[PDB]
Amino acid sequence: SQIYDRDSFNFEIIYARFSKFAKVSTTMQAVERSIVLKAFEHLRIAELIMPLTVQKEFEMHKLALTYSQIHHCMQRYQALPTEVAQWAQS
Amino acid sequence: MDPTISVSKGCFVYKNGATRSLLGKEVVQQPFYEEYRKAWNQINDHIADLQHRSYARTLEQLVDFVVGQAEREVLPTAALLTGINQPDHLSQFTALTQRLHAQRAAMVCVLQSRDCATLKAAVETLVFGLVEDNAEVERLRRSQCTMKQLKSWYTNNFDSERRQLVVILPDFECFNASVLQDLILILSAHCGSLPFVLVLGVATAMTAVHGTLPYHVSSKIRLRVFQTQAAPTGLNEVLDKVLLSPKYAFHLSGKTFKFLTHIFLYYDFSIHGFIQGFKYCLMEHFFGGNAFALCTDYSKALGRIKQLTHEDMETIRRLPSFRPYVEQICKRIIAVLTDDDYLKKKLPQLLRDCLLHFLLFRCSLEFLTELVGDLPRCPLGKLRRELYVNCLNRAIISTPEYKECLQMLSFLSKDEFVAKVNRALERTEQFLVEEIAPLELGEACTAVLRPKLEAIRLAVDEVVKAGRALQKTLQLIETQIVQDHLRALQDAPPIHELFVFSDIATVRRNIIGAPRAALHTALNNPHFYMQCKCCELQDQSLLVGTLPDLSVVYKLHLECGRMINLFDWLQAFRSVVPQIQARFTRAVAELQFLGYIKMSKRKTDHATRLTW
Amino acid sequence: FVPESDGYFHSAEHEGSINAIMEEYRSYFPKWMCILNEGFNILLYGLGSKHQLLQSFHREVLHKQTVLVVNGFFPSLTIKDMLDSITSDILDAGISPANPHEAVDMIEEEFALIPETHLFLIVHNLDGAMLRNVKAQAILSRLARIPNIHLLASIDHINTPLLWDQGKLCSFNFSWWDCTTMLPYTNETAFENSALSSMRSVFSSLTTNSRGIYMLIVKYQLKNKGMPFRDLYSSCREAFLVSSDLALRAQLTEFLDHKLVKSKRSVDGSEQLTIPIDGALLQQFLEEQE
Amino acid sequence: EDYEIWKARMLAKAQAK
Amino acid sequence: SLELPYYAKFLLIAAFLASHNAAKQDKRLFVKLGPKSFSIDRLLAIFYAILEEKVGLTCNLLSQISTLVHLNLLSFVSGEQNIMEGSARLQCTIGLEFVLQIGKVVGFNVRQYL
DNA sequence: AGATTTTATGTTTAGATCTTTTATGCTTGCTTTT
DNA sequence: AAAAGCAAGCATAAAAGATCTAAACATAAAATCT
Repeated sequence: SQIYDRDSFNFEIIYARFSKFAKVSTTMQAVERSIVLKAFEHLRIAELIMPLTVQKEFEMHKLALTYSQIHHCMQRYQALPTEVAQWAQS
Repeated sequence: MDPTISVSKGCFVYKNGATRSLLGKEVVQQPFYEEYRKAWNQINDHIADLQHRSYARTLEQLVDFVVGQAEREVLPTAALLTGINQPDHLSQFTALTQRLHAQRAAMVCVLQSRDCATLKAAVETLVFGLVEDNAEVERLRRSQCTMKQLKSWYTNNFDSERRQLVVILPDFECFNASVLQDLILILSAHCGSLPFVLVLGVATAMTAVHGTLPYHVSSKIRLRVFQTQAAPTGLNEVLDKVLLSPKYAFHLSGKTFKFLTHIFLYYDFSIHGFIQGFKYCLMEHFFGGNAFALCTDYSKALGRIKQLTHEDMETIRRLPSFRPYVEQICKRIIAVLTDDDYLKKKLPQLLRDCLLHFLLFRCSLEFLTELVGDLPRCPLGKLRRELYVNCLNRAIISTPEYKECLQMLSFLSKDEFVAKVNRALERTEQFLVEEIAPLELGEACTAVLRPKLEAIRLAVDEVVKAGRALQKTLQLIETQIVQDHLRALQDAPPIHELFVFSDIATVRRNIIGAPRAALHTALNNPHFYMQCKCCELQDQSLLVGTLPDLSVVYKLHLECGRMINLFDWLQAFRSVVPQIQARFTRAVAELQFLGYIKMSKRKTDHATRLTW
Repeated sequence: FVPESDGYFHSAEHEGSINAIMEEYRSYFPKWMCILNEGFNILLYGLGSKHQLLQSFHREVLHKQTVLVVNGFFPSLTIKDMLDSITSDILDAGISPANPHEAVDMIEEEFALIPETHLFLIVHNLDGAMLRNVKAQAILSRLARIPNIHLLASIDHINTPLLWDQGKLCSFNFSWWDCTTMLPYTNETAFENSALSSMRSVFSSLTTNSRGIYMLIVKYQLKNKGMPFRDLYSSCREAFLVSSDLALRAQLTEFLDHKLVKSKRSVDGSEQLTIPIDGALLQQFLEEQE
Repeated sequence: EDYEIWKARMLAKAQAK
Repeated sequence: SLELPYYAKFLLIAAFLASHNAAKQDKRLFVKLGPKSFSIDRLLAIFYAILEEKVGLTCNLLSQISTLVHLNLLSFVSGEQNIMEGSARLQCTIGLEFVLQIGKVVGFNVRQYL
């Protein structure tokens, strides 16, 4: 969202951006694509991600959060691994 | 016009005393209808017995799963990875309901996808199916069958005793996703109060189950996977145990056999369509006359010979194999071609000859298929059906593949060769004891075959107690089994046409439907159908001027591009041949009615072709 | 028929011959009776109209059995009409339930209650104008599944089996038969599914002020080779052809009803008044009015 | 070869034998 | 683990090439975001181009098209009401690895046409 | 003098209709690579 | 120079959104049977 200026995303784009971190994360190497897909559906049922109102893996979506809320989640989170805390800054 | 053609009504009752076996007694009392009904009832009951004996293991596992839930929140649920051939499995789910009702362990609703477009309709058909199923074991309106009424009914009935509430969902892939997830959440909400079990019918794979069930829905699922056997395995079991059984007197030819298996393996995995196509083959065979009612077991066949009239004698004379039988014979052929009673007295020898030849064909095939299909690269195929099609379609010894089988069997070491031939001998002897001895005309078949097997076993003992003897053993196997008892269908004993069915063209026409081929050859050359003395074309693109009016418009259509102006089309058709404009409008309207063109909407007086 | 994909990637004697063809298809009938007795359903897929052939089968062979003819080429038939026809007239069970599959369940129960009361079902054009949805074909396949109900049907469209999946094609236990008559599609195309003179005929019925209003639009169209509404309103108020705006809107509503004038609204909110006729014929029409 | 003319020719070959 | 008929396998890989290869590349591959929409005649053209055997257009082949649609192996992204009029648009809904497995069982190398 | 279909009536929900508005698509008109 | 490629333009049509209406469903008045 910060790069493309709040353009609508997709499960494939977000899984690719996550796997580019997961290949060097040295803790997230073991996840299956299906676990990331069920995590994306878990984001969708909390209405942290809302559909633009097509396959479930290709439906377009919108973030329902301001960036400041995610930034305060980054500080309020318990036992956050340092690799994710470094990846969040850049 | 016709009274049926009305501007107002669309349906026209012709009721004749309907309240709230089509043929007459001449056909049902004909012997060929009797033998056709007998052979069809035997074949259909044997195929149903094979399907039940293949399903029975998964049936016992599903019934044990339901009773194990009854011995005891998430709803327990059992995915059943069934095949692509969805219509066939209704008998499986019906057998599951029969077992669950016979044990008094559960009551079953069945939720078809047609009944559940919405969550309301799904809940109504579910509660209505459970209440009316319990009523049918030992009628509320569908507007009032609420889940609260299901709970009140279950408390009024079975709280004093626990019956499971099995909810079959046979077509899991056809459901709306939101209705199915809401229904799973509804059934999970009532667990503890109402014991639900949710068996499913997944035609594809478990990845579809993991895809259509989200994180929230699969949080309340405790599914177990059962697997139905594969459809080609069921086809191979039916083809080996039914269509190749010695006990049936009706055999398919190799072309018809390959055609029905080609429809199964290359188009649809429905066993039911293969069974209906075999039923059409059986009907097309047996409806040729009482001469084909001779095609039965030997005693009823002798009774049919003593029943016969004269048209049956004519149609046993007309069939092609009789002509070599006559020319390979003077007074005897005058008595055969005219006297009729001599042919009635000589029929039992020919019928016993044909039935004995087909029994020896099945026994020699049960020999040869192990010895050939154990080999690497398999020149003649593995199972009995491919060697059946190969030995019937053409003479086997003249084929290159038999030379390859003889070479690759000649290259064997002595121990595996003697073990292979001894395995073929033990398998053939077990088949001769198990399946040919109960059968009528099986004692004579065993008396023909058994000394030849003893001679092959003595050749095996000769190659055991002593390099070049393996070639003599192959020669004994060739000329006492392959040469004598495995002839090509043209070399079958005469009047074998009563027993085989080789007419593949009309049955391929009436089973395989190709409307586009008929429309193509009717719109290209009408002379193929009309058979006019003037309308023949030496080539299909000629466009002659005496053609029927749809064909000329269709050809001037075919010979150009996509978008077509109507006006130059009309000038070309007027150049080929007022009322001519009405004939062109009628032809364009018929050609639109067939779907070949369509009128443009954005551009007036134009047409686009839908074909390529 | 084995089509090539490059055409997509680059994109008298006749009466006697037709009578011999029809006599052969009439000779086929007892075989169809035995095939229908064995549970197969008949499907015809010829070129020409097969209405007279199925009518001859109903007339000569099914003269006493119960028969529900269904005209599938009818533009306005519904599957509710056919299920209501079976439920009300064949079984005397009243109106069918509003869910069609519930009606098929009811028909299956009531026909299970009565063996040897066969219902023949003749459907000219199973690919009909209102039977081309998947749901009506599912209803027809569920009806043809019944042992009591036998089905004969015609097929004409080239793309018909795109809506029959293997479940419907297994319920439709079809015995395909090439009944290629060469008869023209009269009745099938007679229905609704498949001009300066009309403008003069409607212009004759108009009153004098309506003639003046249409002549004003004709003069503006020939002068400009669609007029904004305000120019027509000012011209009519100058020529005293209208009393106020609403009567002019009623006259243009009448012209829209009789299709002399097409109204195309602009993005600015003004209404444009095109006359949908070429200007040579419009110039001839203006010369006709002089 | 049609069945009728074949049956007739075979009967002629028998009666001429 | 999805067992299929032979012509259903060729129809399914042809639908995958129709949804994965875009409309313009068929002219260069066969004359001899998301998955793309494709009309049924485009599917039949790619199927006849990759078949190299040329079976006739029987009822059973278009029945295989409709029953692949019913199993959610294909989908109706539009059209629906007019499948027969040629305005229908289908969309293949399977992954690449199942197509490579089908091309292993068949012997048709899918990756040449991608 | 009381129970039972029978019928006439009112309500409710699904479907037809009017209207705006928005969009992909059908065609056009250049536009541009091979 | 030939045929694939990007803005333009009206058009069927598709959503939609209110809106009105026809038929299915619940219900009451009433002849009918006891």
